[PDB]
Amino acid sequence: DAGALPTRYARGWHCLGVAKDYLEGKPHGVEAFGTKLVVFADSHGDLKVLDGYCRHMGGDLSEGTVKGDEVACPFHDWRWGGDGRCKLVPYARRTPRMARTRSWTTDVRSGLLFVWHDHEGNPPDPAVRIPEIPEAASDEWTDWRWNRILIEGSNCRDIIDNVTDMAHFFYIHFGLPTYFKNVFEGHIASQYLHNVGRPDVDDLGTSYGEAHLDSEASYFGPSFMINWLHNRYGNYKSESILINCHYPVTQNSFVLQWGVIVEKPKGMSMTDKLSRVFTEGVSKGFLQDVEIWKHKTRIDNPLLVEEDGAVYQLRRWYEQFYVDVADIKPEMVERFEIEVDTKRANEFWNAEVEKNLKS
Amino acid sequence: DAGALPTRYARGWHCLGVAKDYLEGKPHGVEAFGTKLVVFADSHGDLKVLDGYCRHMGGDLSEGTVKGDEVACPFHDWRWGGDGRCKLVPYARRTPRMARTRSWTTDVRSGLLFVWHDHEGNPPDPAVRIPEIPEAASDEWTDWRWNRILIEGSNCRDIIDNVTDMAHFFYIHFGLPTYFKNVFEGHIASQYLHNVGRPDVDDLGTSYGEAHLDSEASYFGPSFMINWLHNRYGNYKSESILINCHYPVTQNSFVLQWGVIVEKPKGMSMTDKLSRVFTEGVSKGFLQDVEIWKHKTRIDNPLLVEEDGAVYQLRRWYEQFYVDVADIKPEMVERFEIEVDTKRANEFWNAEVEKNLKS
Amino acid sequence: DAGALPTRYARGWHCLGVAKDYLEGKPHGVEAFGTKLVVFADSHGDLKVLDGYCRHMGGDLSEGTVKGDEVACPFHDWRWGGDGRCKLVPYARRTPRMARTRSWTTDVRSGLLFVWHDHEGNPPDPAVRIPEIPEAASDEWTDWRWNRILIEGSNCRDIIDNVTDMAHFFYIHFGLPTYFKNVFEGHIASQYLHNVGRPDVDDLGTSYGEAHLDSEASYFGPSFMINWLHNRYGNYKSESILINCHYPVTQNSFVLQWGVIVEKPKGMSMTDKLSRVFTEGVSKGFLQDVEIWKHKTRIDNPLLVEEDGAVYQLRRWYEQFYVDVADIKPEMVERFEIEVDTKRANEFWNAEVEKNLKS
Ligand code: FES
Ligand code: FES
Ligand code: FES
Ligand SMILES: [Fe+2]
Ligand SMILES: [Fe+2]
Ligand SMILES: [Fe+2]
Ligand code: NA
Ligand code: NA
Ligand code: NA
Repeated sequence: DAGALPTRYARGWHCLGVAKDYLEGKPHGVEAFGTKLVVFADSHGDLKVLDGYCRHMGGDLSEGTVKGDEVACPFHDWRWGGDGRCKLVPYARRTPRMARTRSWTTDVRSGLLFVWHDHEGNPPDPAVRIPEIPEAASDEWTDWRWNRILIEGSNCRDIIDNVTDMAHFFYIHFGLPTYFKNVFEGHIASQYLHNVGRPDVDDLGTSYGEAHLDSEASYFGPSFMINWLHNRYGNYKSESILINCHYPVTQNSFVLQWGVIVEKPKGMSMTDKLSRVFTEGVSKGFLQDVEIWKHKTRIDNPLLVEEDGAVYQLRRWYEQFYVDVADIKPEMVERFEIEVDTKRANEFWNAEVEKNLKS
Repeated sequence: DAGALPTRYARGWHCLGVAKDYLEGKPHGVEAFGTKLVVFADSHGDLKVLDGYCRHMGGDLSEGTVKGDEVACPFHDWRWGGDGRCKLVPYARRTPRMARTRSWTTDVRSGLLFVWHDHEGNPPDPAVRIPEIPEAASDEWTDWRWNRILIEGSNCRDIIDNVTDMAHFFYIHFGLPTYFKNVFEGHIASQYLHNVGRPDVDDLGTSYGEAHLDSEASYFGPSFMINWLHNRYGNYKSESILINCHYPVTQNSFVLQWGVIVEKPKGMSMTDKLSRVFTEGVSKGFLQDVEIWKHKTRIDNPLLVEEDGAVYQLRRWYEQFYVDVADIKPEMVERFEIEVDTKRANEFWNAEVEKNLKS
Repeated sequence: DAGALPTRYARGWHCLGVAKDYLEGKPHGVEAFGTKLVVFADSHGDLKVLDGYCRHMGGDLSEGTVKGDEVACPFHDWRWGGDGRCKLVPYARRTPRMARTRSWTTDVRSGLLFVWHDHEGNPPDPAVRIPEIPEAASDEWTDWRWNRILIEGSNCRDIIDNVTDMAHFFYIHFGLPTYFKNVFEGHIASQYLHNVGRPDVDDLGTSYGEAHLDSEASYFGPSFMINWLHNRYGNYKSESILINCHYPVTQNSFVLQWGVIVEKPKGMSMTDKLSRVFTEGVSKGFLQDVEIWKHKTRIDNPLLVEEDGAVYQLRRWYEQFYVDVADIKPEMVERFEIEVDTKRANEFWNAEVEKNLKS
């Protein structure tokens, strides 16, 4: 190899997408966690998730209908509540007593739908709830532009390695990482970055390329990352938020999603034109990661240099989600920090940048 | 789960389709029973089935030719009789002596081709021969309109559960089952039905919907069902026969077939126009089952109500085909009958029908 | 069955195609031997092969670039020499010391690229080097017209059985084998053939069909065959060379390739017109084998007649490549010859040829 497959899917919150796309006003089928899931909303507009296959004789609940607070199976119309309780068998003398299917705990946060997953079958620790993003509810920000792809032939765990790599900021995103720090603690892993645009990549000048980016990116649990993007072109500031999230479909396939909201420029003219530019731009930055992730294997026992930083400590952090809560080791979870020195690399890269535009 | 896969394919007769489609005058390839099969007719027009792969060096006999009473392998022209005997190697000094491949016992019944399958390798019990349908040879009836699909991702055993379910007649076929009885005995499982058209499903009236259907449906062995359809619209009677049959390709894929013949209306004008309407109509009734079967799992340990009827007894009946003939249990095979009470359901359903057209 | 899958890929030289197609001047991805391979040339134009996945964090080297004598990984630009040595990590203070990936020994012979494979991980025995074909470097011959297909659902070992079969020359290639001899010795298996065109296959005459073909075909190791084709139409001689070669992708899939060069006719008129006819013609002869190979299984325990010749001795020869060099048995490798008597078959076939054109 590199790498024996996980035997479970990770314990945590997984984002299924934009909440308003699961509300129309039918059930939705999602394949996830090696099964099929049914997603549907209440008569109160509250979102529920169940095993997708009817416990009676196997009808696909996602092919059925919402009737009041229950999804009705397409086959014989039995009625399943968001808590999994069989509420009614319409034509029967006696609805089964205290029957239920598996229900999944759900959370709507920042206009996004999350489901909880735990192999051990325990409910969500309140301590690991996904944070609200205030700007998702601001009329001063755009609303989620959201994308999703299916990646086959790898495990979702392959993509989290990005948290820890300073050097790809140059080769993949075409900037110069001038500051690089990782923090792991509890259920959160973070990356803090200062990045400068490269002069040799067509937005130079001189005196007219020169974006500076300050980035904080955090994983809140195993699968969901918020990235706060503050960049500048001199004195022109722009603010954005990129969501990088995934959920496993299989141990060899997963859905990768990304969303972007931007602080609307005031403005102007509508000003939608310029927000599309800001959005498509963060989107293209994400898509440069996808190109790599799409054509790469995971390396279980990597050849590492000092500049790799905290690769092992990050993999140790991520293990916590795959062990029973009772088996979590201090060192998975205790505060770890590392600043990666980017000064030699930056002098090498500036030399290569210089070398390139001397032509 | 629901359900550990069978380790054998069922012992019995399996229909391969309309006999006249296997007669033209070449061999035919069929994948079935986890292998490849070759089908071909005699110089007497008698139909034979063999393992499809030549015992010499593996040529695909279905890619070859019929020469007299033998199929000639495309590779080196060896000649295989319908009983599996190597009859000739044309260029050789000495044809192998008492060499053979596996041959499959065949039956042409009602213009349909059947092959026999038994894991134990024993020949067909005469007691289980598939019955003749006289109307398949009547010029007073239409001839087989026949359809076939490949279902991937399930086992063929999933579809036989339909024999025992009264309630889908309402939700799936949009009628009201007014009488419902099952009989299992020997190698045959039967369903007897009286069904009334629903007023809320656009053929009402009042006084102008109102079909009454009397249905007898029997499985003759594991895979082949004849359904006798007698319905009325007042005094206008119509007669039809639906064949529901399948054969396994793999333990996770099978071919589902259906054929319909109708009693031709006298007539009239040709009268082909009206026979097409009668045929397409039974066909669409079958296709409503297919929609369910296409998007459903089998439930091995189902949540059952009283109205489910004889679900366990039917699964016990079907087991007989998967055990060695010597291991068949009395209770698989002894006469079992159940009438399912449809009176409460029918009052519930009439209320819902009433509720619907009050709008 | 027929046949338990090999547990290794064969020890020997495998042809990857025309060397000039791997030189342009980027790396190439090839799937082979159950992995992914990267192919690239030097700054000296010398061709190298490595494991395709970067040992750092798994980037696909075939998606990267050639920089001097090394392929640069697309992910972080590490630099890998044709011998597998990590030569530089560009941005790092310290390149890893004495780090390497797996490199594959390479050979350019007759304008074709070969890679060496050995489960035991030993280098190429000089004794088994693939011979030069002088005519591949002659301006009196055409240059490689080359074709490649992917065969899924079989093992590459299935096709080598052709070496030993006289009778397919009639049924598959439509000629009459008048002389047939096999020689196995060491790492080489050979077929010597005299073939006459069939009168009943539209190039008769009389006095105007009547090609005579003298053929020598040799496997040099497990996967690569040169076939020298000398045929005549009376006094008009033509010379060609067909390469039949393959490499395994998986134990159930492989790439089959074929190339043809012809002695250019002098000439004439350009004379390219006639060389295309000669080439397309050998190509179509090869393609008649492919039709069989595409629709056939391997038979592990075949029903054989005397006319089958040395089927077992050929399979025993081929075993050598699948055992450890230390475990090769005398009888795999010692000189074996057999002439197959084609006289009775030829009288049978002439009778059938006669029978056919009497119509
Ligand atoms: S299968 Fe769901 S109601 Fe019967
Ligand atoms: S493979 Fe069937 S005749 Fe040789
Ligand atoms: S993955 Fe190849 S250089 Fe890092
Ligand atoms: Fe990135
Ligand atoms: Fe039905
Ligand atoms: Fe051949
Ligand atoms: Na790093
Ligand atoms: Na029922
Ligand atoms: Na032979």
